[PDB]
Amino acid sequence: KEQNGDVKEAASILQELQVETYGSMEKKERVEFILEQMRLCLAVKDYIRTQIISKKINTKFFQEENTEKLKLKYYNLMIQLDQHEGSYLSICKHYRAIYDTPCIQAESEKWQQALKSVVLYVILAPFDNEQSDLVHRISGDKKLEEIPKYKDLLKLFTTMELMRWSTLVEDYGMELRKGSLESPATDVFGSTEEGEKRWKDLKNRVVEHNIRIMAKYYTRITMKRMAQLLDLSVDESEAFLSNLVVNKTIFAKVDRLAGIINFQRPKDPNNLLNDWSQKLNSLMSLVNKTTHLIAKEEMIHNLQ
Amino acid sequence: MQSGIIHAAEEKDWKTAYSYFYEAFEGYDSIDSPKAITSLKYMLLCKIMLNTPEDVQALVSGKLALRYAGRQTEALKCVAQASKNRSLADFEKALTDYRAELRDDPIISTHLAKLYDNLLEQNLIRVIEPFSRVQIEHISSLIKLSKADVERKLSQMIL
Amino acid sequence: SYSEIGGLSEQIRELREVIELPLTNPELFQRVGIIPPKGCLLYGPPGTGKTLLARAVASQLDCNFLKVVSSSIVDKYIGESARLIREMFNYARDHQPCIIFMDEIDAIGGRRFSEGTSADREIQRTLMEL
Ligand SMILES: Nc1ncnc2c1ncn2[C@@H]1O[C@H](COP(=O)(O)OP(=O)(O)OP(=O)(O)O)[C@@H](O)[C@H]1O
Repeated sequence: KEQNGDVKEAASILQELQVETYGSMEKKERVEFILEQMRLCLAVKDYIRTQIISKKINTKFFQEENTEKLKLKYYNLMIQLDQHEGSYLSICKHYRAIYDTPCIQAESEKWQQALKSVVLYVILAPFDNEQSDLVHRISGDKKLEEIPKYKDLLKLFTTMELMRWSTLVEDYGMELRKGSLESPATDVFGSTEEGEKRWKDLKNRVVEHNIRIMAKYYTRITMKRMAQLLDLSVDESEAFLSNLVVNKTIFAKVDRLAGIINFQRPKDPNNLLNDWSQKLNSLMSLVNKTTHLIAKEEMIHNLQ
Repeated sequence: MQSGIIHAAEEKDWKTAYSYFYEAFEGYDSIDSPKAITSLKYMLLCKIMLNTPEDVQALVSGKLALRYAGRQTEALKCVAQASKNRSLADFEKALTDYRAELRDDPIISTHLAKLYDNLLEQNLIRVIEPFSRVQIEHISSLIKLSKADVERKLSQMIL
Repeated sequence: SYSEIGGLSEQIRELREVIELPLTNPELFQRVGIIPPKGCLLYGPPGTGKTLLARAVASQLDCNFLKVVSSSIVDKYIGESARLIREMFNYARDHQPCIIFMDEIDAIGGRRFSEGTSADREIQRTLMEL
């Protein structure tokens, strides 16, 4: 605090942190001291060290049952480091832990913006099977639907279909002036570079989401139809399909010269195709046979 | 070290060639820094010769490579990163600033022509994988190359 | 009697540390990085008081303690008193922490210097077990 510290002074305390971890056990005060240096490490600008010392904090968890409530307020410092560079998914599960601080509140504005902060990262996170059941835990809550933008958010997820992206900007472009709560848009659009990266992120998510229904419904499509469907040039569609094909999330062959493009159908020349298809379909009426049998058997014994 | 150089000109064995440079660095360690900093260039480059860029980052991430980190280890990491990303434009952009470290390569023609012959199909596997039927003229615009040698290289890929 | 024996002070406190301290305080050792010593040796009669001192350590620290005279490992046929050292160590792993006495370790510690007879060989065999 004397010289306000710098890259070197913050490094002097670094090597001294772990000296007393194994020396003695201190419940509260030590924890408060061990989080003091990373908030200076943000000013050091060196992140690779900040994540190491932050990796020493997780082995101290779970810190609950002591403090309660202060250390729950420190997660607000950790999300700052995780949200910064490479991971949008690392804040996903941790913002549900920063959602436990307004649980004790006794506060409305902080809590009301906690809900939007926890609900809006679904788009920023790349789609995964863990995300699917993640959003279902928060859905159905009694406090969550209080936000009208939440109904738009949910509408894009449930059963997909299609929507105009500019009309999406009609709902999400008002939230900058709207509020009440401007904090989520303060994180997104606060930095011009951050906001632009999440604009291209939202675009990547909606165009990736339009694709996965096309993957189930094709069969085939004309190339020029996908351009007017996604409201972008065919060159942009080429870029998009290049990243989707290298992600090998869905196999496709999209011919540009002849205009015929399609996702799947999988080849399956002979064996497995006819096997599973023909046989299981035939077993349908076979296993259902005995099922309706007893249905008529009970109906005829009810009246006779 | 010399065993490594001769094996690099022989090109017969690309495995033990990395072993010799590794042991040589173990000798140069803790005594002479100038030999230790120049020893990593050959081992990592020979691992790029083996077309395994993923292990390069793992070697430079250890505590032993952090003390010896410098302007050369970033030139090794950028070749590993361009081979992993499979982009010749990034490779050439970084090739100008690191040319000072590229001149120390005893043979600049071998490694660069073999890597170019490699990155050719590493750029082709991105354009070919999405669709089977492809025109030559529009796909040659991505790699920015005449269609003649391209068709020659593709037919070679069939062979 | 641990007070009655008089000396030797630095030996008394020394075995108190290396014997008793790993039991109660493994933390002090595991912090510095040092592995706790598992064994010790006493020898008289340059002086004497061996079985006294160590005896009052067994009846002092209490906890779990095991008494061994070197003459009970004789066993006659089939030196399975070796497997009694194995099984004995297993029950020392049962009642652990435990302490082991060893009185008159010269005979059960011999050198097998000159190859000879049978007894020395099977004794050396139980020593291989130890
Ligand atoms: N420092 C001492 N304080 C009290 N008594 C002692 C001391 N040293 C020896 N003695 C006495 O010696 C007797 C035998 O105990 P001790 O353990 O010394 O036998 P020992 O060392 O096996 O004998 P030796 O080594 O001669 O075979 C005990 O009755 C004890 O009173």
